[PDB]
Amino acid sequence: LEYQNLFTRVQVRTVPEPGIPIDESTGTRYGTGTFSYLAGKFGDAQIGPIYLGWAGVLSLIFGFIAIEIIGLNMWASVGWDPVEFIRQLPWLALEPPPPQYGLRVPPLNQGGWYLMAGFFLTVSIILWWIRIYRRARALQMGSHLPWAFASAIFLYSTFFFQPLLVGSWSEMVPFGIFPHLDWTSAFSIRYGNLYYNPFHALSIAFLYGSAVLFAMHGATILAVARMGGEREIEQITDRGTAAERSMLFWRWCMGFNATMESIHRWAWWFAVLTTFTGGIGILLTGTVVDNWYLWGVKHGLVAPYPAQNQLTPEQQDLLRGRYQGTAPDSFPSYVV
Amino acid sequence: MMEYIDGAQIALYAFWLFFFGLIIYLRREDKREGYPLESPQGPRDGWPKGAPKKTYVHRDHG
Amino acid sequence: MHRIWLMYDPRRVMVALVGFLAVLALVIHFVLLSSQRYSWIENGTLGADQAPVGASAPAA
Amino acid sequence: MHRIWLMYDPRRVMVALVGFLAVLALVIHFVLLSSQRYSWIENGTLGADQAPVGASAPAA
Amino acid sequence: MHRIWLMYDPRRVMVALVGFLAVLALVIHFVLLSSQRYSWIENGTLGADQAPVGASAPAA
Amino acid sequence: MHRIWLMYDPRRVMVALVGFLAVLALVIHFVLLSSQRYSWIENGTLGADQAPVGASAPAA
Amino acid sequence: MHRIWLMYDPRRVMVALVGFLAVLALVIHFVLLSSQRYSWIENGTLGADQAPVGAS
Amino acid sequence: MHRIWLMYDPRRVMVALVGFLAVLALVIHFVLLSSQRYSWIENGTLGADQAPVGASAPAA
Amino acid sequence: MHRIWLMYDPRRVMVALVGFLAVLALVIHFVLLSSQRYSWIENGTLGADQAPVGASAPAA
Amino acid sequence: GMTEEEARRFHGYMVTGTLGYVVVASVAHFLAWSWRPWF
Amino acid sequence: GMTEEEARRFHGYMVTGTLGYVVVASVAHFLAWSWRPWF
Amino acid sequence: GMTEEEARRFHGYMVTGTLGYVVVASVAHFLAWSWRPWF
Amino acid sequence: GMTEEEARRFHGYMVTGTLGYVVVASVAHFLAWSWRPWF
Amino acid sequence: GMTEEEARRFHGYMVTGTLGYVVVASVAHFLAWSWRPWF
Amino acid sequence: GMTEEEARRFHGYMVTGTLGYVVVASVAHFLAWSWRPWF
Amino acid sequence: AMLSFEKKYRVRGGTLIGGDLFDFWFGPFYVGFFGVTTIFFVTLGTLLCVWGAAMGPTWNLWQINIAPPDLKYGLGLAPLREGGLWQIITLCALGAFGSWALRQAEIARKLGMGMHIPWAYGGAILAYTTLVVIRPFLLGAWGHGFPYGIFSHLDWVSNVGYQYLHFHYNPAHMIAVTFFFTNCLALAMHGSLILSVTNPPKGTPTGTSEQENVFFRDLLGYSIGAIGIHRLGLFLAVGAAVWSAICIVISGPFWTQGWPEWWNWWLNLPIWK
Amino acid sequence: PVDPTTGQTLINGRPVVGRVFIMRKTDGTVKYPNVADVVAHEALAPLPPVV
Ligand SMILES: CCCCCCCCCCCCCC(=O)OC[C@H](COP(=O)(O)OCC(O)COP(=O)(O)OC[C@@H](COC(=O)CCCCCCCCCCCCC)OC(=O)CCCCCCCCCCCCC)OC(=O)CCCCCCCCCCCCC
Ligand code: BCL
Ligand SMILES: CC[C@H]1c2cc3[nH]c4c(c3C)C(=O)[C@H](C(=O)OC)c4c3nc(cc4[nH]c(cc(n2)[C@@H]1C)c(C(C)=O)c4C)[C@@H](C)[C@@H]3CCC(=O)OC/C=C(\C)CCC[C@H](C)CCC[C@H](C)CCCC(C)C
Ligand SMILES: CC[C@H]1c2cc3[nH]c4c(c3C)C(=O)[C@H](C(=O)OC)c4c3nc(cc4[nH]c(cc(n2)[C@@H]1C)c(C(C)=O)c4C)[C@@H](C)[C@@H]3CCC(=O)OC/C=C(\C)CCC[C@H](C)CCC[C@H](C)CCCC(C)C
Ligand SMILES: *[C@H]1O[C@H](CO)[C@@H](O[C@@H]2O[C@@H](C)[C@H](O)[C@@H](O)[C@H]2O)[C@H](O)[C@@H]1O[C@H]1O[C@H](C(=O)O)[C@@H](O[C@H]2O[C@H](CO)[C@@H](O)[C@H](O)[C@H]2NC(C)=O)[C@H](OC(C)=O)[C@H]1OC(C)=O
Ligand SMILES: COC(C)(C)C/C=C/C(C)=C/C=C/C(C=O)=C/C=C/C(C)=C/C=C/C=C(C)/C=C/C=C(\C)CC/C=C(C)/C=C/C=C(\C)C(=O)O
Ligand SMILES: COC(C)(C)C/C=C/C(C)=C/C=C/C(C=O)=C/C=C/C(C)=C/C=C/C=C(C)/C=C/C=C(\C)CC/C=C(C)/C=C/C=C(\C)C(=O)O
Ligand SMILES: COC(C)(C)C/C=C/C(C)=C/C=C/C(C=O)=C/C=C/C(C)=C/C=C/C=C(C)/C=C/C=C(\C)CC/C=C(C)/C=C/C=C(\C)C(=O)O
Ligand SMILES: COC(C)(C)C/C=C/C(C)=C/C=C/C(C=O)=C/C=C/C(C)=C/C=C/C=C(C)/C=C/C=C(\C)CC/C=C(C)/C=C/C=C(\C)C(=O)O
Ligand SMILES: COC(C)(C)C/C=C/C(C)=C/C=C/C(C=O)=C/C=C/C(C)=C/C=C/C=C(C)/C=C/C=C(\C)CC/C=C(C)/C=C/C=C(\C)C(=O)O
Ligand SMILES: COC(C)(C)C/C=C/C(C)=C/C=C/C(C)=C/C=C/C(C)=C/C=C\C=C(C)\C=C\C=C(C)\C=C\C=C(C)\C=C\CC(C)(C)OC
Ligand SMILES: CCCCCCCCCCCCO[C@@H]1O[C@H](CO)[C@@H](O[C@H]2O[C@H](CO)[C@@H](O)[C@H](O)[C@H]2O)[C@H](O)[C@H]1O
Ligand SMILES: [Fe+3]
Repeated sequence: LEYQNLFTRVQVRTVPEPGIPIDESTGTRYGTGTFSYLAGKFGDAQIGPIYLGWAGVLSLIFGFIAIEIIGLNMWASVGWDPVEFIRQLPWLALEPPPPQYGLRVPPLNQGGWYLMAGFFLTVSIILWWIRIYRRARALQMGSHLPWAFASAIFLYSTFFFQPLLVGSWSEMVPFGIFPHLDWTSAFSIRYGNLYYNPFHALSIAFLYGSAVLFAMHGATILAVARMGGEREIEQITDRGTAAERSMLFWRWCMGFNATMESIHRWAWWFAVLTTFTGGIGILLTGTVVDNWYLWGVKHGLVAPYPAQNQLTPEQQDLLRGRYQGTAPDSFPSYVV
Repeated sequence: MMEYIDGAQIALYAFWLFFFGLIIYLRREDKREGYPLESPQGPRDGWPKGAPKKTYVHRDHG
Repeated sequence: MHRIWLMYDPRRVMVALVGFLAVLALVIHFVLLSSQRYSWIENGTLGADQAPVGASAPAA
Repeated sequence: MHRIWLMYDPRRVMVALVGFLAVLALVIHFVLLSSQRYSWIENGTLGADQAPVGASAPAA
Repeated sequence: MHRIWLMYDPRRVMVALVGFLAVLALVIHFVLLSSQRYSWIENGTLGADQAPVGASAPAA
Repeated sequence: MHRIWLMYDPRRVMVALVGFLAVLALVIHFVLLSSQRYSWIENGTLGADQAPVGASAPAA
Repeated sequence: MHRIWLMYDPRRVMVALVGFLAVLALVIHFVLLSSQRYSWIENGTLGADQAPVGAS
Repeated sequence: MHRIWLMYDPRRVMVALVGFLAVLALVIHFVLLSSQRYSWIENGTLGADQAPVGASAPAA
Repeated sequence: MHRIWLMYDPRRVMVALVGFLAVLALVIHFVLLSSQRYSWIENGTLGADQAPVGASAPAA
Repeated sequence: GMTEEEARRFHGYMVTGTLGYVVVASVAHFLAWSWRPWF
Repeated sequence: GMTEEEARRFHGYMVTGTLGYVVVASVAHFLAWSWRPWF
Repeated sequence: GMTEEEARRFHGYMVTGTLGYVVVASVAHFLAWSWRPWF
Repeated sequence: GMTEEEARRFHGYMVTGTLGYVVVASVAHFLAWSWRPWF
Repeated sequence: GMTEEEARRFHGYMVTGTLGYVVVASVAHFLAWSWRPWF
Repeated sequence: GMTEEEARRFHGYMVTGTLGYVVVASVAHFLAWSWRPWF
Repeated sequence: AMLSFEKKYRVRGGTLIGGDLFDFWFGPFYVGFFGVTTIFFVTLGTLLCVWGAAMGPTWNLWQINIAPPDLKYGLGLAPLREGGLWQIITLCALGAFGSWALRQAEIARKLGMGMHIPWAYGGAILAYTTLVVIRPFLLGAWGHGFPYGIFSHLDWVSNVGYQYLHFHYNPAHMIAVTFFFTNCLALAMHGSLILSVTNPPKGTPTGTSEQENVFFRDLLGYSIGAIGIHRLGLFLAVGAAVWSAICIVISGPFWTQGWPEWWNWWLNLPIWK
Repeated sequence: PVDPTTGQTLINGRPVVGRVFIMRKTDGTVKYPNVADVVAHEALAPLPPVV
């Protein structure tokens, strides 16, 4: 019943909408500001003009062609049927090359479009990084954001380098909603349960810690927003009672605290380390360790359970299978 | 030819040394406000000792 | 040489040094203890010619 | 060497030293207690000739 | 020797000491209680000649 | 020895004491109830000649 | 002996005490209720010589 | 006796009481309904000698 | 050349240099320790004629 | 808060409330016992 | 803050209530012991 | 804050409460021993 | 903080109590050793 | 901070405590050695 | 911050302590080599 | 010890239970009645975890495994060495987490803060309570809870997922994952922005809310604003835990088949059946 | 061994008052020593692919 600061009953509007302050060359602001009533009820109201420059324009051209290649291959895979393109959409994929090609260029239908879409997507992501970096400099800001984004790009690039290091493009992630989840599950199966990869475990701890911190910090700032705690830059340069009370809450709760500035460093590192430890864990997989559960047995991670079955010595020879080979390329008659 | 030592383990201790270094750095940053602590036995710094309080240059006029 | 201690505070360097030597010593001891040849807590009483040795080059 | 106590507050150094020694002692005891040869809570009453020894290099 | 209590508030040392001794004692009891030889709740009535002993090194 | 009550607030030493004893009592009862020899709720009516005794394997 | 109520306001003790005893009584009943010998909801009619004994 | 209602707000104690009794009544009915002997919605029409009973101790 | 110390603070450079050298040395040592040829803790005593060598044959 | 006479009259209802509740429960237990006794 | 005669008055009730509870609990154990002894 | 007089008074109850508790505990242990010795 | 006279007085209790605790523990090890020696 | 005479005084205890500790550890190692040598 | 004469006094302790440490470590390698040479 | 500004805040009052009785600090920590109950349950639960390690096969931290009972025990307490200990530790956990949230409410009331932090933590408690209370209750046996062990509980997560053949296809799980990933992205942007205006390149003036607002608006096309980003971060982080609770409670109690075949309703919409 | 006189277990030749059971850790679980030991309880390694 006490006002919760979750919703704003009274917005105000300025007849002019703010523009961009400085450094308009090699690129210019597109559009002009407008106000959204819904966005203005969640948060701030101005849907703005936007900046691209050279890097942003090129990023969109490369990224459009990548997405266009993905979609057209998906749509071709249901025979151009537009009803099936929508009905089956999350099952559709643009799929990596066949394994026996290794790193060679594959046929166009058999993964040649995949590598082309993957190349343009990668260039598009790098140009978008350059855009963000240039824009941070032009606004006279620190480069904290482009290095945060570089950590995500690092994990993304391991989905290129680990297939390269194991020596086959067939090991790459298919472009598709459910297909890339099929790949994600099968990758953990092939490499013997990724739960025992310790860099995967670290990445999870930082993924969970990022949710812990944004829950704690989000709730903390809303609990003092009645005192201007959300004006964080002002609280950092001119500590008010809102900053003092949020420091004391955590000190009295758990025995130590951050500051209004340094809480944002904790946030930054927990997010960044999620994808950085993740990338390392991928790059070790199939290159250094091929069965993570057995690595866990070696290093003492695996809890012992009582045996569910016991094999006789002849069953140990009978129940070994074969490694999976090639599919049969003929349709046998059994007539004789 | 080391049987027990392997690259995944080597990487993991490399990370632990960085991470414990990082926690120290963050706990130094966390003490730029409110420290040194008041105590009936005089000032206290905790550990690590905090980084000094920053002074912020305001935008000259606008 | 001594002017290094004007560029750096000896209070910081000495704690950095102690921390470095602590970590380095523990790394070398635990690497050795994990080896076969120098797992001295299990095999320290073996004489030098009885202690494990890694396998030679293959011979055929 | 007593002027090390003018570089560093002895009240802080002693807490750090007590902390260091406690952690180190517990580490070494737990290393030994994990071993075979020095699993003394189970095999402490064995004679020195009877205690486990880790395997030697095999003879040619 | 008593000037140690000018340096440290005895009111804080006694808290630290009681905390340390409490955890240490619980550690040692649970370690022993997890052992085979000193699992005294199940086996405490056995004579010392009857109590478990860990494996010897085999002679050859 | 009564100076303890000058160093520490008796209102909350006594809360700490009652808390500590309650935790300790519950731990010991749950430990004994986990055992075989002292699962009194199910085997409490057995005489000492019937009561379980733990031993190691006969090691023939 | 009465001076503990000058240290502890009795109205604030008695609410705490009731909670502790309510939980303790519930815990003890459930420990018994799912033991073999004292699962009285299902074997309460047996009589003392027929009731289970945890021998093994 | 009535000075209990001078110590505590009667309104609060009535809400506390009714909440406890409602939850307690629900728990006991669920425990009975979840049992074999008292699963009355399915077996309530059985006579007192045909309602389930939990097994006795063995004869030896 | 010394203008390098005017462009960059030597205090900042020295940390970067020592950091680079320490990492590079640790990388090279563990790469050699992971090899067969140079796994010196296990096989350092072998002597150069019987130290491992990587496979020759391009063919035949 | 409340006056000691107002406390006095409230207590009489709380007592007779508790008594009427116990009475119904006691009859309910005797009915349950007559249908399927538990000892 | 409570006066010493108020504390003394409460203490008499608090002792008597505790001991009455313990007496009732002892009778409950006597019935439980008679029905199914645990030693 | 309590005086050394009050501290001495309080300590007397604390000692006799401890002793009374230790006595009850020791009787409980001797009952437990005679029922089922642990050594 | 404390006077040096107060430091001397506390040190007397602290050393005495520490050694008393070590004496009780040394007897506990005498008994434990007699029952089941660990070397 | 300390005055240098206090630093001089404290060091003498610190050295003696370090010596006393190393001595006890030296006996502990020679007991351990004669029980079960590690070389 | 230090005067140059303080830096010079510190430097000689720091050098001596480093060389002292390296001397002790040299004996440790002499002992380790005598027990089990790594080449 | 106290922060240099702290002392004037250390007033009495704001408790929910106990009043002045426990209204004091111990070092940095506020105690209170729920502090006392916190320490009780934490201590009892932790020592019973150590007891679980002692009677199990190893002291190796990664391998300790205090497992729930067999399903045959249903909703009863099992024998303590057969999973009843896991049940007692679970009660301590519920008591400790509940005491922690109520102690947070007492601290917030003492500082004149809104109740946002206790309720945000309630999201995590809801997920834990779903895993060990609600879902096992709906399945009719406490043995459906996860074991207490650093890696053995990951074995439980693996096996529960494959009980539904392909757990990625669980629709609430897809939403929960999307919240977790979106939260981590949003946290990196919020951290970066505040740091980059407060720590600009050397010789640049300190930034402003306007610069932060302009840059953010080039990233997403719209201004979120200062309170908006903290609302978003709270919505994302707590929504992730709530959708996690949903995704696990529907798995078993409500859906029993493989998760891929749940999507059959989408394939059979009448416009394209 | 059991004493024929009294039906009573003898440990190291001397009697035990009680009902002797062999102590084991929870459910008889035993820590995995090695990868080799884990692999020794498994089937042999799979045969090579048919390509
Ligand atoms: C998994 C990936 C993600 C995992 C993510 C994990 C993130 C964890 C981040 C938080 C960890 C630090 C917590 C903290 O700072 O608490 C304050 C306390 C004291 O310093 P202060 O606050 O500045 O000053 C107050 C004090 O000086 C005087 O206060 P007062 O007189 O009122 O009270 C008495 C004293 C007594 O001191 C203590 O009791 C300290 C005991 C600390 C033990 C726990 C250390 C955990 C380290 C974890 C990092 C790592 C260790 C290896 O002060 C207090 O009572 C303070 C009570 C603080 C209670 C904090 C409890 C935190 C438990 C965290 C457990 C985390 C488990 C994961 O700090 C410390 O004692 C030292 C902590 C130093 C930072 C850790 C750096 C470790 C680097 C590696 C070892 C370095 C060796 C040289
Ligand atoms: C059966 C399934 C396996 C499994 C298999 C894997 C695999 C395989 C991987 C992970 C990875 C991760 N897993 Mg796992 N995982 C399992 C179980 C779990 C559980 C759980 C509760 O059980 C959790 C919480 C997690 C959690 C996590 C994360 C910590 C981690 C991903 C970090 C990240 O931010 O990625 C999300 C962030 C990114 C992908 C970065 C992307 C950034 C780029 C720049 C974005 C480009 C967008 C572009 C511009 C536009 C695209 C347009 C379209 C192409 C049309 N896993 C089990 C054991 N998991 C990853 C990892 O790091 O492993 C070590 C990984 O690769
Ligand atoms: C720290 C780790 C976390 C993280 C961080 C992170 N990601 C980031 C950032 C950061 C800090 C950015 O700054 C960056 C960003 O821009 O954020 C808004 C980004 C980003 N994170 C993204 C996604 C993303 N992040 C993810 C994850 C995470 N990101 C981690 C959890 C995931 C997951 C979980 O899978 C995804 C999918 C993007 C939204 C964004 C990078 C955008 C980008 O690179 O876009 C390149 C451009 C294209 C793909 C092309 C789009 C084309 C359109 C169809 C328009 C076509 C118009 C026209 C036809 C062509 C042009 C014509 C010309 C004539 C004009
Ligand atoms: C709801 C969104 C996310 C969230 C938010 C969140 N967590 C929070 C908060 C908030 C808002 C707090 O205010 C609170 C806090 O104070 O943080 C510092 C907290 C907190 N989140 C924590 C952890 C945590 N949060 C997690 C998750 C999440 N927290 C969600 C994703 C996880 C995960 C996913 O694994 C963990 C481990 C704590 C640091 C803290 C709550 C501290 C607390 O309750 O303290 C009292 C209890 C103890 C100190 C110990 C209790 C010990 C038990 C009695 C015995 C052990 C039993 C246990 C079940 C064993 C488990 C073994 C495992 C190996 C399985
Ligand atoms: C058609 O041919 C393909 C390709 O050989 C067969 O698939 C093989 O077997 C599968 C196990 C595997 O998945 C696949 O990679 C591939 O190895 C497929 O089963 C059909 O087989 C029949 O025809 C085979 C063929 O290739 O002609 C024939 O194989 C035999 O004959 C050829 C030619 O004379 C000879 O080169 C092969 O070595 C020989 N193989 C064997 C194993 O004897 C199959 O005959 C037999 C006995 O296998 C055909 O199979 C049947 C049942 O008719
Ligand atoms: C599975 O088996 C397990 C479960 C495990 C086994 C364990 C079981 C356990 C441990 C059980 C515990 C039971 C228990 C305690 O411990 C039980 C305690 C029960 C009690 C105390 C019940 C009290 C009931 C009282 C009632 C209904 C009152 C009714 C009427 C009222 C109030 C008056 C209405 C009129 C008003 C208000 C107006 C007055 C005038 C006014 C205001 C005016 O005039 O001003
Ligand atoms: C599975 O097996 C495991 C569980 C593991 C085995 C182990 C179990 C363990 C360890 C158990 C420990 C138990 C324990 C330990 O101490 C239990 C302790 C129990 C205790 C202390 C109970 C005390 C009860 C006290 C009562 C009921 C008092 C009532 C008072 C009343 C009614 C009057 C109040 C005053 C009034 C109304 C004033 C009116 C006048 C006024 C105001 C005026 O006149 O002004
Ligand atoms: C099985 O495995 C594991 C568990 C691992 C094995 C190991 C276990 C271990 C290590 C156990 C350690 C146990 C231990 C160690 O020390 C145990 C030590 C216990 C102790 C010290 C108990 C002391 C109890 C004292 C009591 C009850 C006193 C009560 C006082 C009362 C009632 C009086 C109240 C009235 C007053 C004051 C008067 C007010 C007047 C006023 C105000 C006035 O006049 O003003
Ligand atoms: C995998 O490897 C594995 C297996 C782990 C193996 C490898 C292990 C390794 C690498 C070990 C390294 C060990 C090491 C390295 O340096 C260890 C170094 C240890 C050291 C330095 C110990 C020093 C101890 C000193 C003590 C105890 C001093 C006590 C002093 C006292 C009591 C007096 C205090 C003062 C008083 C009372 C006076 C007050 C007066 C005042 C105030 C006044 O007058 O004002
Ligand atoms: C597994 O195998 C892998 C790991 C793979 C193999 C590879 C390993 C590698 C790469 C190793 C690299 C090692 C290395 C590289 O640099 C190692 C370098 C080590 C170094 C530099 C050691 C230096 C030690 C210096 C010491 C101890 C100094 C002590 C000084 C003292 C005591 C005096 C203090 C001052 C005082 C007392 C003055 C007070 C008075 C004052 C102030 C007054 O009076 O004012
Ligand atoms: C008409 O227009 C239409 C209607 C078709 C437009 C609509 C399009 C639609 C509907 C598109 C739908 C797209 C969807 C649903 C896409 C889903 C994508 C997902 C979920 C992808 C998930 C993961 C993908 C990953 C991780 C891919 C990673 C690939 C990498 C890193 C590839 C790198 C490749 C390189 C660098 C290639 C280099 C080229 C070589 C090797 C040859 O030379 C250097
Ligand atoms: C096995 C151990 C081998 C030796 C270990 C190393 C420590 C040796 C200490 C005893 C030998 C003398 O060591 C010597 O001490 C003197 C003071 O006493 C130090 O001298 C230091 O303080 C004096 C003033 O007091 C300054 O003038 C001098 O410039 C400064 O270095 C020397 O730097 C150190 O070299
Ligand atoms: Fe913020």
